[PDB]
Amino acid sequence: RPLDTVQRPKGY
Repeated sequence: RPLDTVQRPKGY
């Protein structure tokens, strides 16, 4: 999963 930071990054 490269899109780990598009749907839910380390700011939610």
